[PDB]
Amino acid sequence: DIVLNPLGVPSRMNIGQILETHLGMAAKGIGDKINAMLKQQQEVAKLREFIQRAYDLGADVRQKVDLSTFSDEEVMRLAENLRKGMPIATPVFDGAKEAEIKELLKLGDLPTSGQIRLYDGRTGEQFERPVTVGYMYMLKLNHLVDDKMHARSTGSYSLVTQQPLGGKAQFGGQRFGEMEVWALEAYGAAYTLQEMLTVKSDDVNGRTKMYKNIVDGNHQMEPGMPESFNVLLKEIRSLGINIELE
Amino acid sequence: KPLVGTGMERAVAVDSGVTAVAKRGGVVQYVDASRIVIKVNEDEMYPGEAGIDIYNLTKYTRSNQNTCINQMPCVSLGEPVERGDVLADGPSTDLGELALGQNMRVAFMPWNGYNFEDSILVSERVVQEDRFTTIHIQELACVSRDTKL
Amino acid sequence: SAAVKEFFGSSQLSQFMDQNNPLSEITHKRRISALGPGGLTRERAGFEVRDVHPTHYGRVCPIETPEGPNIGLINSLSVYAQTNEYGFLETPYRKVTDG
Amino acid sequence: ARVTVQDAVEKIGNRFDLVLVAARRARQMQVGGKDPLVPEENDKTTVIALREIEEGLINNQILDVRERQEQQEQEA
Amino acid sequence: FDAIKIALASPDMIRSWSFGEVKKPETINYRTFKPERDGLFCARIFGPVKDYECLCGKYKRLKHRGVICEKCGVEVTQTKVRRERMGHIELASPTAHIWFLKSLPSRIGLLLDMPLRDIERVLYFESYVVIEGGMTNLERQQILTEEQYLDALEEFGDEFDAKMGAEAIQALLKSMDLEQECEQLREELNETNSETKRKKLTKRIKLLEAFVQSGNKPEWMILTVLPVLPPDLRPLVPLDGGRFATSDLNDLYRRVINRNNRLKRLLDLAAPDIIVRNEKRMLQEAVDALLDNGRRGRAITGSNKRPLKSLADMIKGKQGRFRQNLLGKRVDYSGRSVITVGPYLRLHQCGLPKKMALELFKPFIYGKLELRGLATTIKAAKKMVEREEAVVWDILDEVIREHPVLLNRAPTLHRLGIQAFEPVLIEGKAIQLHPLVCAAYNADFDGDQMAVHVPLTLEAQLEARALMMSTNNILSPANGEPIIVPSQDVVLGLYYMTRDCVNAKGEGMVLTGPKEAERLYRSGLASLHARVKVRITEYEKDANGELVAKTSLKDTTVGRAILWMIVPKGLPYSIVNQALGKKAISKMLNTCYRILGLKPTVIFADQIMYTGFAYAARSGASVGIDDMVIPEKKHEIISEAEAEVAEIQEQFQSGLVTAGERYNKVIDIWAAANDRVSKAMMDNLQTETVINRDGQEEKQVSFNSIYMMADSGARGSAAQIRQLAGMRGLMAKPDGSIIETPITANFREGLNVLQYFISTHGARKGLADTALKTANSGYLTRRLVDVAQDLVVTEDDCGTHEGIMMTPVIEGGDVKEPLRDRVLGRVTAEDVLKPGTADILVPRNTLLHEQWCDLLEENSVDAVKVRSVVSCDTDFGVCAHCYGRDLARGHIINKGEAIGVIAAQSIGEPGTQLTSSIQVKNKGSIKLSNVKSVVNSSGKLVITSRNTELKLIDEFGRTKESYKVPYGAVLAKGDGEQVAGGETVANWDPHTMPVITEVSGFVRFTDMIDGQTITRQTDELTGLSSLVVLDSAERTAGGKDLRPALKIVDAQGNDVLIPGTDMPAQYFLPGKAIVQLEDGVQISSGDTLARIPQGLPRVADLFEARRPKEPAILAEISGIVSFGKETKGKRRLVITPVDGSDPYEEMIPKWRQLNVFEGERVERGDVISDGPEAPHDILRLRGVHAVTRYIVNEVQDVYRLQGVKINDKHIEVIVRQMLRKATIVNAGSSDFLEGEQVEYSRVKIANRELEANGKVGATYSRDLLGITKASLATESFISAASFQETTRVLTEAAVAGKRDELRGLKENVIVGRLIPAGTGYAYHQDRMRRR
DNA sequence: ATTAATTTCTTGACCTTCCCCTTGCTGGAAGGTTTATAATGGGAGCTGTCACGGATGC
DNA sequence: GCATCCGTGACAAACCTTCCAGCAAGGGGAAGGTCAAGAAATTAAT
Ligand SMILES: [Mg+2]
Ligand SMILES: [Zn+2]
Ligand SMILES: [Zn+2]
Repeated sequence: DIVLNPLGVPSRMNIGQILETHLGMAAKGIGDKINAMLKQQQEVAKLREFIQRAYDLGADVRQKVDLSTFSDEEVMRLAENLRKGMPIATPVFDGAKEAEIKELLKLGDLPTSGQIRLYDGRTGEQFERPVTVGYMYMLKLNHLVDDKMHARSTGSYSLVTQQPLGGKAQFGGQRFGEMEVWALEAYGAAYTLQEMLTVKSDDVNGRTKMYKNIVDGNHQMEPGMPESFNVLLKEIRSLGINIELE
Repeated sequence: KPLVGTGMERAVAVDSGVTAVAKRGGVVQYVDASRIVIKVNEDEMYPGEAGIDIYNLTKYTRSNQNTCINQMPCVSLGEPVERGDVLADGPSTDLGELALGQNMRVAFMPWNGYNFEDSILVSERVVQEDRFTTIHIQELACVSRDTKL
Repeated sequence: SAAVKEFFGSSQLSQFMDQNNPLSEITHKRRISALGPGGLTRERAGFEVRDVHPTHYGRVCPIETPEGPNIGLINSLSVYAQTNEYGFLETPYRKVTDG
Repeated sequence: ARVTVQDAVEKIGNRFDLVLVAARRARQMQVGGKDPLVPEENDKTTVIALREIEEGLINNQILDVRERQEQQEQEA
Repeated sequence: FDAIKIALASPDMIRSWSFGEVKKPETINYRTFKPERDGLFCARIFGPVKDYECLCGKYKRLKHRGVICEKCGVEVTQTKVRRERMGHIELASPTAHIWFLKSLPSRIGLLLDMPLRDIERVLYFESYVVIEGGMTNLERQQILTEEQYLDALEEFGDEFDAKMGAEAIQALLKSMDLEQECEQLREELNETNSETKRKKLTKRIKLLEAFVQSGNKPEWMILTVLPVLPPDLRPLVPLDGGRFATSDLNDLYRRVINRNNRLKRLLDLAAPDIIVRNEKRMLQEAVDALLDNGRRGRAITGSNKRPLKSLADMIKGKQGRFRQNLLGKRVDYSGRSVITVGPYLRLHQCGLPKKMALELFKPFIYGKLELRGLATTIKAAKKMVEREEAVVWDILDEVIREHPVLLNRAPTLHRLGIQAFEPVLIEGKAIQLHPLVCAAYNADFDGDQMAVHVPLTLEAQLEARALMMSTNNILSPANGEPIIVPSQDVVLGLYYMTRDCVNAKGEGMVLTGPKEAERLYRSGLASLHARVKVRITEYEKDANGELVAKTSLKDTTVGRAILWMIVPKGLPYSIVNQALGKKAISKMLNTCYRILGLKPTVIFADQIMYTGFAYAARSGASVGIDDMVIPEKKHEIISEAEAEVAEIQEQFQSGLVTAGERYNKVIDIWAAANDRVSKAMMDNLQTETVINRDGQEEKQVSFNSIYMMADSGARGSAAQIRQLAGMRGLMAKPDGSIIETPITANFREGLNVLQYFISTHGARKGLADTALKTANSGYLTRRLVDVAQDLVVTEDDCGTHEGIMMTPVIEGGDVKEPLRDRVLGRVTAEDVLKPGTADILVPRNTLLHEQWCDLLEENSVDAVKVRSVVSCDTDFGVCAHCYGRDLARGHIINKGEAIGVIAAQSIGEPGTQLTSSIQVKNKGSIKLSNVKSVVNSSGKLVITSRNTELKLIDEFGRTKESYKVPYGAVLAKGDGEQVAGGETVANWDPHTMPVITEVSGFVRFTDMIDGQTITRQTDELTGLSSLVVLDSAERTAGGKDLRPALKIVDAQGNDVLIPGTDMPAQYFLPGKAIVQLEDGVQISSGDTLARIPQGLPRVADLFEARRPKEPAILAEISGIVSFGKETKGKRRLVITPVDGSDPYEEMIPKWRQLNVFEGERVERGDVISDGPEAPHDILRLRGVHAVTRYIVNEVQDVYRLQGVKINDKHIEVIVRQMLRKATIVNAGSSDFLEGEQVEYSRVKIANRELEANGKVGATYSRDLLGITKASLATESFISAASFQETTRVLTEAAVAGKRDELRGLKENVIVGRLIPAGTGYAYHQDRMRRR
């Protein structure tokens, strides 16, 4: 279901996700064994020995639970809930070493190397290397694409400096910051920067003329006096400083 | 169900408060989709009460991050639930265990450069089986203010 | 009421609790920030409040902290550390009697 | 000239005057009503002006005498 | 218009600006949303609310355009008049402008020679001043108290005239003088002879000559009438919640006009003096809180308990109008979206969502729908968009092709953090980014919110397609290496493709070429690893672009031939036959761009990414637990380390060493154990027991899943693998030390809860480093981008005929970088030649590209003459043939390329990743510099000089090895002897600096008294002692009157000299001079007498060049350097040359290590104090060609030490802009001791000392200002008013009348016109000529 | 190269709102003025902001 | 000529005046909007 990048492992030093993947493959192998022994409906008493064998493989397990004290219906519901994988706990610093994970792989009919020789889907040929495959238990985030994709095209301007706004609930485009201005000027792009600060966002009599020019097909650069540079001009004129143009 | 756990999953749901917590333990009498009625046993029975603790489960309300909160009932009908256990899992829990997401087959391998700089390449079954689909409850208050005109 | 409604909802300590997961709720309730009045700010802090001490073993966890500007100002509480009668953090321990 | 403009910048000499005369040719192509010297094959006027640049048919003085001929035709 | 002129505001100028005056504090009505008559938002003063709609509703709908309604004075026009209408509050009393009152500097006291304490005494109504008096006691600018005012009233009466407050200082500024005070100050500046007075009177007279030359008046500096901000700019708008949205500046203006109305009510009501003086004081405080709220007092609060925004808080920092609304602004057609992977696209192609391209390209969609006839009007096409018709997707696919769009990461790291892309139409709601350029973005797929900006017109569309498309630049602007190189996943796939085996199941089959190679790989009968012979057709353009065909058999593998199928004709196979690491693929892309050019390189990179994706799909490179193998001898290393630390603990308990030596020993043995376990895991990782074709056992390069990411350098260096598989080396304590107990276990074995805590100590320290110092590097980029804001390539080549002598750094250790990549792209100044004085093969002005760098690499070059930008003679930029090569294009740099912002983005690139027994290591001949050597009586050669630098030149003729040797060393080899590596050639004790004498004669103790100057103390160590002296802090004043000195002369009473000079043989006696020799013995030349003992904030401090923690002063003129007054701790220093500045003195704070003695011979510009050097004296004595060389040898080596290479020109043009303002030394052209720019100094030399007459005085002295200082010293003011201290530099621009010509590049960014850089440079060539 | 029945143009002759106004109050909104025992040194951060230059005082 | 103190960067309560809109129960003036008469401009007899 998921094709994850193995390139981010040695730089970010997160080798524990590989241990989690091998333990998840072992737990899923135990779950497929339980699902294979459940869909045949052969017996129940073999599951009471098999899942009990699957519950004691380490040096000393913190809970020495036994399935012999349970009922038939409780073990049947436990196996039915174990059909959708196997719930397996591991402490944050008292977790399982790779020997017990290899024993979990041996008990779930899986090789000791952890990487299973996989077959490709696009070309069908099997790889020369065995592929580490298993369960990571990944989560859906709050930064979804319908909360991240947000564009803006001539709607709900401001009143102070005649500026487009920001945010998706406010329907405003992303800020073209000053570092992007220095990089665009480092390219030497003059006509894009004359649009990005004068006629796309600044001049209210300029962006309307640009819109009317693009609608009638004339893609000609028509600059003018910016409607937020004169904001600074009238601000420093009200401050008590004389300034004018040539 | 969370496959790989830590042991903290059996207590975070009961300690969070968003789940149906067992204030008094007993036998399940009647479970609806919006409420759970558990019949309190005689050892935890009070003479000043009725021996019935109905848990009015919160339905699909809005959170502070535009997502859903739904206290889904997870217990079956006619089974004993003791004190301090779970009756209804919350929005991201499953049978008193913290169900943060979903578990599926993951392969640490490159496939056509799609997992280039730690990116995810999904199959069709994450949405064909509706595994990663998500309810999102937003709010849009159409406000009718009174101007001069 | 103006004071107890300005603190509840408009202070730097009061914020929107993400109710998406129970884990987010219990890590935002066990969240030890250092903003607002009395504490530091995200722009006026150094490496001393962000880098952890050996006395942070069990009381203030070095992991759950945001990756933004205030990377060490908004810390978090561990599972076994509770508050004291005075207000300091305590870690529970088992007593050893000569081995 | 969709993927490579290096032949254009080596036959012209630099980037800025090249893109200035290319934008002048495209402005004369968009609303000026001039016919393109390059076949279109479902393309916009910008890459058509760039293909006219990299074919050696459009330059600075070439566009100067091209607009001067049209000005002398209009003012006659 | 083409220029911006600034001046001071006259009250008549405000009266002409007004067109309506405000007298009442009403803003609007509270029931109706209409302002009434004469208010802060009124229709008569400023204008109507809606477009052509009056106040009462009588004249509207274009019927009355220029008439004035007599009911309320409203002029019925558009809303655009509400952004340009001024104020003119009728102030009853004049007030103080706090921008010209409480600034740093204040600019009202330096006009008057009055301290700021007295300014606070007079402007606050506490103390009086008198403008003129009948007697000399009450002179001008005298500060009188109220009791002194009463005494002057009862003493003088009507003779004097002394008011209080802003009106008194207003009349004082108005009626002082205009030019007579300027002439008197000009003659009294050079009449007196001092230094502390000539550093402020020259600034006063420059301020006054700016006042007279700009046509400004000091009456216009003070504020007599306050104009308000336009009311649309401070909009009281009803928000959609019920309440109103106002500005706090409206509240400050309401308070100012309320205090003005209270003053007007106090004038006619016959108020006493206390209340009207408190009213004028409160009006001063109110206008102070309105202008700059954080200067005069406490910041004024509001209803929400917050400091309100003043007129200075509206322009200040990132929250000001400049960096939030003027420079970095929000823009339309900008779509915030995350990054996804499009691997099926070309290098110039990106992905685009159909919804985001549908809403984003709406004017293009409407224009293409109207021009095709598929839509009638605009809103019908809008309803076709809102209902998602089938044909609008086809018209969006038609309009989206041949239409580039700009992808942009926020925030960008360098210039390649934003570039254009030709988008395709896919599904989803995100942008599919091409994977090759994500390294140029440094934006890994972490959900980064990328903005996508649409160029609208054909000028910006062709600017996007032909200049800033990703197909236009395969190199980085920081270095010559490609940062658009194949990144981690595709380089892992390519490394799996180029790998070889020993088993190699496709053995013996000879492959016909690339075709059969890919055939037998894709058929499955042969693997990707097979050491066979392949007939490969290869081509090389040995002639002028003519490729030749040849095919032969090479020992290679199958996957190298499958890559050769994607490799074009012009590459050789010498770059394809190796292991092909990330640096090897960088060299492959560099050689491809040098040989084939940009035309096959982009298609080669696209095919390389396609083949790397297709063969990383079939690779199966999967890290596992058994792949990350544990070394077998790992537990015995930890056991031996435990035994070693137990031995160290037992040696600490049983007393032999201290705790610090215990910590040093445990750190040393843990580093040794870490190196041992690192070599153990490297031997277990790089070797793998594999079977040969027959039955054998042979090791090779391993097929481990992490050695592909370790050896090739895909993602992670060797330290990450050594800490992953082996134990962790060392962590970081928060106090700066290292934990004495390192992590014994590794990541696969698991980390203990204690060990994870010791790891997360250094991890959280590094994460706090990444959180703080990378933002500090971002503000350093903000700093460095605003000092080089005028460097555009104007001309092609100037006649400067002067450059730099370039050399690599061999400082301390071996060589780090060669000269080929150092002078890569640079332009030569002179006709450089071979090390032999013959066969000059390099012309005057040429670049260093292919057929030029290898032509010097085949020779034994060590130092060449390179033309720089620090010697370029033209102003407002440099030339094309003086800078070199544009780094992202690879040819002659075009006229218009702004070099300074390229350098700012290049220095800002690695800001997110920064966070004795001299033994030679090579063979060569011993060579020295500034030689003073002599042979002693042991067979060696001692050094009796300070500036000797040991360098090694082999038989080829290159400087492979060099050192820095202090004074008092012994050389084991002679000058010109072929030596071998490993042996020590320089022998001197590193703990002490000796006083070795070259005078071969007798010993005589002269000019010393035992008890007063020196003492008598025999050394109890060896028994060899004499009449020695202690430190200077313990001696009495006998050494302060008579100078102690050792005159080593003959014992028969006569005196000897130094061999070579005429100075008598007398060495001086400093502190800690405990001599170890007696009198009467015949010492030889070279005998020892005594024993005298001895990084990003550093990058920011070296760029600022202000002062280090310990300044290292240098010697000025070559000659005799002695002491002045004797050592009262920190007394003095004197320099007496033979043909130089004799009475010039100096100052030494710390007398720790004196390199030269008090009275010996120095060279001009020689080091005196040891430590970090302050570049002010280095520029004051050495030229710019030495300071620029020192900076590009120091900070470039600092950047190289982190592991990133930068071209040295980017840390050169910033240094060139760091000395933009120089200090003139003689009067005649501009001033005597002003700080003038290099353009104003160059325009004075070319006007007077070129063709008019002789030298009227034009010599100057360059000064490296700070980066915060050089941004406030620009001749243009509107770019200087955006960096920092906009109040201070805006007041300096207002009082001087700095008319901006808008010559710089950011000066046209702020005004909103075309920049004079890039494509706008050819527009400015016609703009500045037609003016 | 003509003119007699249709088909438009033009002109009185009528048809609505807009706004001010009708006598007689009735209410609402904006602005200015007293009230008369005794009332006399008011009030509020926030620092747990760190590291530069520029001007002040020995 | 040197140590030492502030800006500034930090991804109440009545009292009295004028001014203006509402509901009676509508009429009239100013300014702009639609219907039946005679005059221009076309065609079928010579
Ligand atoms: Mg990121
Ligand atoms: Zn009006
Ligand atoms: Zn030049």
